[PDB]
Amino acid sequence: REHWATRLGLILAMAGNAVGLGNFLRFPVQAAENGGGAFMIPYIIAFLLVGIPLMWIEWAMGRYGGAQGHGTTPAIFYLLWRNRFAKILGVFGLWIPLVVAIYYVYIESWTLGFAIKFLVGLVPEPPPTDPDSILRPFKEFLYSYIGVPKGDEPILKPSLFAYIVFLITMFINVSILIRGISKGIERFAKIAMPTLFILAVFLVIRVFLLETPNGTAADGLNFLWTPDFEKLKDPGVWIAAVGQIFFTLSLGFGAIITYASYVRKDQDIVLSGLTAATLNEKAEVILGGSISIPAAVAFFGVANAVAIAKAGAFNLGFITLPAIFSQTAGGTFLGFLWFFLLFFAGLTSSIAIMQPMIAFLEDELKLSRKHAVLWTAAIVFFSAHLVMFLNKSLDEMDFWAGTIGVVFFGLTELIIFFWIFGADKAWEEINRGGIIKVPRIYYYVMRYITPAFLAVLLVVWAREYIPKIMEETHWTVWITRFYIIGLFLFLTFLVFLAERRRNHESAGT
Ligand SMILES: CN[C@H]1CC[C@@H](c2ccc(Cl)c(Cl)c2)c2ccccc21
Ligand SMILES: CC(C)C[C@H](N)C(=O)O
Ligand code: NA
Ligand code: NA
Repeated sequence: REHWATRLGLILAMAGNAVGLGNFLRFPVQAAENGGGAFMIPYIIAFLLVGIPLMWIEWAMGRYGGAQGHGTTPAIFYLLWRNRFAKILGVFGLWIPLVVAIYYVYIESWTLGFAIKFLVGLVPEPPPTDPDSILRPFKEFLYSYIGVPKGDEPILKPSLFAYIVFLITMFINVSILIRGISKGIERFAKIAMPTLFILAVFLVIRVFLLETPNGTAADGLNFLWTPDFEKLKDPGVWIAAVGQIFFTLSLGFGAIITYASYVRKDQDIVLSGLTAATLNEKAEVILGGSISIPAAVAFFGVANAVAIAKAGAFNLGFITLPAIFSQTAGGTFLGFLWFFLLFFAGLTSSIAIMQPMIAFLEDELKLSRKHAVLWTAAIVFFSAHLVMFLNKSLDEMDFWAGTIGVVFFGLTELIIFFWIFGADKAWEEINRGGIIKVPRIYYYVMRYITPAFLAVLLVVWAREYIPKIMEETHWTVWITRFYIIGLFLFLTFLVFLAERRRNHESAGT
């Protein structure tokens, strides 16, 4: 089996798994939509009660599986629980990251396309005061790039440049993945993560220097870091906070598991898992939190920045921020640095959610790395045409896989590992080879608090929030549902073929 070459390489690869578009795009919107500082209390609590324990659990499951030559959940769930239903539940650890990759790589491709155009100065020119007259050219720039519907039909028409850039983006992901774990993912992480850190710090400093008649960057930080204790009774803020915690730490995606399956049997995962998690949070709350929100608040004020965040998932990062930057000397180049930052952040993450499918094909169907990588990319590339051409297909995939899917799968993986496999066996497995030990209290958090926390969340989620969606959406949602259900059945069939290939080999050997 492939293994991580160095300790630092492992940490940076895992940090690259976690530190992505979620830190710089998702977090600021989620925080601003939910009261800034009011979002942060449930966010911190979710990190301590969910983020941390599940990170350790997933590293542990991965290392355990990898020792026996298995990096993905269909096999790993079965090793922990010898039941046919374990294999089927394990399919979600291939389905979730695959579906997520299908739109995530597309969003990542926009950041590359924007980086190129901003570098070359092929950007909108606003008039040389009126906020609408500045923002509109940038809105139109994004809308023409992805091809937002101009009529009634839910049809997207991406520009030719956007389509070619998606192809280049797929190629770049392949070029890293094809070289493998140590010489591909690990080697790239060692270059990408320092670059990402430096670019982000530079942007934080530049943003901190922003002052207008409407406010300062400090007003943005005060908005994000001032608690509101009245919002603690609102379940929506809690649901948002936990959803971000899962997304940002790559939990419930089978991705941490697969990466950890290349950690050697003896090698620590307690300190390594905690460091990767802590590096992500710093990149999220300190770096991601200090760019978009403070800049928007400085130029528009709090109320207008909140409205901007509520307008959509991509307004703040793809429209508002570059528009703000264009009002400063060298602002176009600053836009480039922002989008290059986003691209490297996305790239280190997208390779992480393509690796589970790669590992499955290698581990279970015995494909070569080359064939496993090329077939995974072919599936992601083909499937992304749905996200590229059908309006709100991205939304539907992100709802089922990237939102509901991960929380369900987090609860599922915990029950299988910490309840069925055995709490004391799981606790032993986590701590084995640890440089530091997991604090004793976390045994009771993992066994009782975390599963109860997630179960209550999922019940309130399903009853008081999601029936409003399943009924009040456009009929075209069924196209995406139909296709991603098909992918699940496709992956179930491959799991079937893998266990039949095992029987043929077990009969021969
Ligand atoms: C629950 N889904 C929401 C919030 C997350 C948000 C989202 C999802 C994935 C990513 Cl990568 C980002 Cl940056 C942001 C989004 C995007 C488009 C449509 C809907 C949504
Ligand atoms: C799907 C995951 C790889 C996402 C990543 N953790 C991010 O924050 O962008
Ligand atoms: Na990343
Ligand atoms: Na993240």
